[PDB]
Formats: sequence, structure tokens, C-alpha cells
Amino acid sequence: PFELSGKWITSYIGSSDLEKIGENAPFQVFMRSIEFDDKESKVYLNFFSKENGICEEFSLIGTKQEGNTYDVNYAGNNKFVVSYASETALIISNINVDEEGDKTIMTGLLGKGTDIEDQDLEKFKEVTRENGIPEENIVNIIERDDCPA
Ligand SMILES: Cc1ccc(C(C)C)c(O)c1
Repeated sequence: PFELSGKWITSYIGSSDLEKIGENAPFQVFMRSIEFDDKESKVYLNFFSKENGICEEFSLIGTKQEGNTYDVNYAGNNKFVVSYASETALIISNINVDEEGDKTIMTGLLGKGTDIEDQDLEKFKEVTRENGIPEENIVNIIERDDCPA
């Protein structure tokens, strides 16, 4: 029996648009926890992000939709799916349409905290590639995450 809810920390993030994941960008997301509430058809996301170099915390709520996607508002509109789930990781695929109407596909590897399993990393790189995102568009978040636990 797989437990998807709980503590999840971001390891890596891939993006079709580099402007969304660099320094202090909306999508350089340092995840802390994800709680799935199938009973109420919602998902709870807690994470840190940086603006002006300082850590800011967000606690969002997404709504479960068709298939096994989730809609959530943040720096525009987002539709994400947990593409992969193991005992040690989660790989999220997200499609963001920002305020300007520009569409960006992104991927993220989440783990239980800092020590990455290569088996999970290879699946993330594979998912990222399948989404048309180049290897050079992958950022190592572990090295950038200096926000509070
Ligand atoms: C809406 C949304 C989508 C994706 C992520 C990470 C997987 C990068 C979020 O933190 C939030």
C-alpha cells in the first residue's frame, strides 16, 4: 500500500521555459509537504519560494479533476499530475499558463529529504525528456534550497 501524502522535498526541476525556474522565479519551488484528500477531492501543497532572495512560504489547495490531475492557482493557472510514485519519490508534471498567457511545461523530482536515489533520478530525467525539456534546462534544487525546514 503506497502512501503519497506526507513530507516531500524538491530535488530537481526541469522546465520548457528557463525564465520560470531561475533565481527568485515563481517555479523554483522548495517543496515541504503534499497531502492528498481523495474524500474531499483536494490536494494540499506547502512550500517555500524566493522573492528578493528571501524565503516565503505558501500553503495552497488544489482541486481534483478528470483523470488524476489537479487544478491549482499560483503564478497563473496550473494543471499537474503525479506522473510517478515510489516509496522514495514523486515526479510531478505541471502545465502552467501564466498571467500573460504563456504556457510552460515543468517537471519536479520530490523525495523524503536530500539524499537522492539514482533510480528515481533516472525516471525524472526520462519524464523530463519525454516532455520535450532539454537536459540543460534542469536545475539542482537541493543545492539552492536554504529555506527553513
Ligand atoms: C502549481 C504547482 C505546480 C508544480 C509545482 C512543483 C512540482 C514545481 C508546485 O509547487 C506548484
